[PDB]
Amino acid sequence: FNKTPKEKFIEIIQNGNLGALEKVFEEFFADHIAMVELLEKQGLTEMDVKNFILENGDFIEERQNDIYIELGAKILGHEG
Amino acid sequence: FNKTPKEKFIEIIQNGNLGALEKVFEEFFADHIAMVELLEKQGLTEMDVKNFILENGDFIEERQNDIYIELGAKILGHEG
Repeated sequence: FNKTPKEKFIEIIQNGNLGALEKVFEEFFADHIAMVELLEKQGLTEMDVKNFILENGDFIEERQNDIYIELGAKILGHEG
Repeated sequence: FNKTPKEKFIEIIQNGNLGALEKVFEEFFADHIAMVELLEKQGLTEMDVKNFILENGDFIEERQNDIYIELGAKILGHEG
């Protein structure tokens, strides 16, 4: 209302209990790690990742909001 | 000392100021998003990602600690 999806996600993180946050971050990080391994196995690098970001700013901004929403809902619901 | 890297990262998130957290999460999420796009462009899917996780548990646990450390140091230092 008086907050962006970003601002609301941060507030959710700041006020989350340990169990809820650990469950959500563990799985998100596991995803991250797995994607790095799958990309390297493909011969793709961190540089290709950063350049994708630098060249697709509108795409990135849109998905960032969806991620703020998704992860916040998981935390407030105690999910994974 | 009396805390795991996981416990210390969570404490860091919980006590972080808005600017510090937003900067660190924005870039981490941007990375995430970019890696999803690069994997799909390769014809790799979310299912391949989850199965990687399920079959490489020791690898995942080790990297998760490194991520807890890395992101916490960025937040406590106000970095990106």
